[PDB]
Amino acid sequence: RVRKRYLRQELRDLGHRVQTYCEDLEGRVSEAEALLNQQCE
Amino acid sequence: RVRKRYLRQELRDLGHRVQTYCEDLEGRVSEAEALLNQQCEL
Amino acid sequence: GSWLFGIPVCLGVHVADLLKGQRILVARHLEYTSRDRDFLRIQRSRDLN
Amino acid sequence: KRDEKHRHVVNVVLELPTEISEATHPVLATMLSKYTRMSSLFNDKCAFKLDLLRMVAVSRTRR
Amino acid sequence: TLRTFWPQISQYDLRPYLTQHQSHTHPAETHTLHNLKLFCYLVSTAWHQRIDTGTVLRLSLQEFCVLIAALYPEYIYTVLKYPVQMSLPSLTAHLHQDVIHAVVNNTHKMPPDHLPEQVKAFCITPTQWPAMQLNKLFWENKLVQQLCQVGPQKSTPPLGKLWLYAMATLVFPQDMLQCLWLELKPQYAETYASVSELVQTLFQIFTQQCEMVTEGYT
Amino acid sequence: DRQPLNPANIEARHHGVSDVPRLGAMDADEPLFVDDYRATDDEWTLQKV
Amino acid sequence: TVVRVLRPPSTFEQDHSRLVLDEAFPTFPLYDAPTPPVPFNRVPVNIQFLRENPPPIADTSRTADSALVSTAFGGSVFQENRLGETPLCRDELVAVAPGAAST
Amino acid sequence: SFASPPITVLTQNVLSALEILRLVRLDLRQLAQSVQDTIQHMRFLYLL
Repeated sequence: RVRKRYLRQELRDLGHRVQTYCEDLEGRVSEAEALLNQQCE
Repeated sequence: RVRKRYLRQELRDLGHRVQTYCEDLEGRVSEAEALLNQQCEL
Repeated sequence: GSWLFGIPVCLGVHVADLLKGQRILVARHLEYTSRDRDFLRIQRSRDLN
Repeated sequence: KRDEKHRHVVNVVLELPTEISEATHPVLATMLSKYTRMSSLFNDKCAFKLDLLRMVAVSRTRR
Repeated sequence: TLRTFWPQISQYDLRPYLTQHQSHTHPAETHTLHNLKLFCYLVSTAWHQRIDTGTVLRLSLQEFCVLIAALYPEYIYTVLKYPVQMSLPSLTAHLHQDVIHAVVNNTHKMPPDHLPEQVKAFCITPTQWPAMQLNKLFWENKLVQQLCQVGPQKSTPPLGKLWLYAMATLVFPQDMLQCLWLELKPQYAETYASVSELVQTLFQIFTQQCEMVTEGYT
Repeated sequence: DRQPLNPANIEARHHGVSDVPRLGAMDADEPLFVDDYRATDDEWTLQKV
Repeated sequence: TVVRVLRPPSTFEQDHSRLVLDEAFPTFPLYDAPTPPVPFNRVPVNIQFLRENPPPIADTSRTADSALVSTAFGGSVFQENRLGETPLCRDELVAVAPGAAST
Repeated sequence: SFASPPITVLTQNVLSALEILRLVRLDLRQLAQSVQDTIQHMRFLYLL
């Protein structure tokens, strides 16, 4: 039971970390490409 | 045993889908950089 | 406004600000004056009736 | 934070002597970038030690 | 476009094109950057050949490049159509440095003494030229404001701006007005057709603003 | 182990890269690790003999 | 959209400005009876010109269509109309010169 | 002296976009490698 529990936290951690990487890359791309037209001054 | 086998199969199945999608993003960003720095034919 | 009131005006297109803004670059876009035969023609062609 | 996990992976799992640190090994730091990813396998420390050993070997070849 | 995108174009290399003699296969789309870099290279070699012979003004490559492009639009077409060997004498002879000095120092004079034919651009010193309020003669004057003050509510801004539009549309010939609407249409009126339909739409929205309600009396 | 190996179970051994989970699971039974290499039939005969 | 309005001042002092092109980017060295100068009597009216092939080192219809002679450009465009045809309507008093006008 | 806000909107340089896209590309490659390594690690550790 302990090993299956550990597997389930590892799977949840993988999901959370891939979501975090997706969000970080999305934010970085959106911020960097927004400067191309210079929306901010 | 049977649960482990099916989990193995389906997880290995999703790994290559992740690979295909990340390579699609690879190609899209490469095309974007190409069209930005130096316009190509067509 | 220039035609209706019969006053000249020169229209300019701003190109860019150069030399930290010491000079303003404007190309020759459009000029109005009694010199312009078009200007006199449009002044005479008005229907004030 | 990150300090506690790296202290674990250095002094409990890998068990480097104190005279070896991050500034002494670039490959060790670039590998700790990876080793902190997995929270399991922290009982078969011999595997991590051998992995670092072979990583140094592959890093030092002239080819 | 050249002023905005200059840093990218400035790094383009033209050595293989000029140094090699026989024609080499080149992409069809790559003409733009290559042609612009060639034109500005010819501009730079045009300026540098005539400096053999108060304030000293320092001009960077891009600023003088776009300036001389604006002065004569024939540079681009002449360069593209004719080779460099025959282009160099033409640019050497036509680079009237005194005209360049007059243009870069043109002020206090409008319209400039020189005709539109020979030159296409000039320059203005912002400090020397004061700014008026020409609206006070066109639509901010008292009489037109009083004539256009009549409106449904106090929140309506003065309608002299629309009043001059209505007078111009109704009086002047349609050919002139359609010529301008094709020439100098505003951004909001880009989708619109002409001046008369602009008046139509503005009158329609003015009628839409005011609505009627009937009530009975005892 | 208890059943004949499917092709998916035979994983590739590539050196240089860390490949730590393989080093962790060396005691394991089911997965069989191979070089990205195969012995030709003549070398097969020579080794056999 | 109008951004500024200016007036020419009555004061003047001759600038006598000496413009210098700061050679921040020196160009490539030039490598190999003077030829007649190429006339500057053609201005493009489109953008298709830049997509054409590079000039070979050392069509007239193309010149007629895209480029235009500066002589017809510099002159005034608006033209009047006479009374030969049956008396003309309001919009025919003033007309554009067909040669100068372009779509 | 100016009252209206100048230098409102113009296109910036392309080099910054190019380098940020190179970093995004490297991060994508790292993400692919890391997810593959993690799933393979889970397979070898728990799925045996």
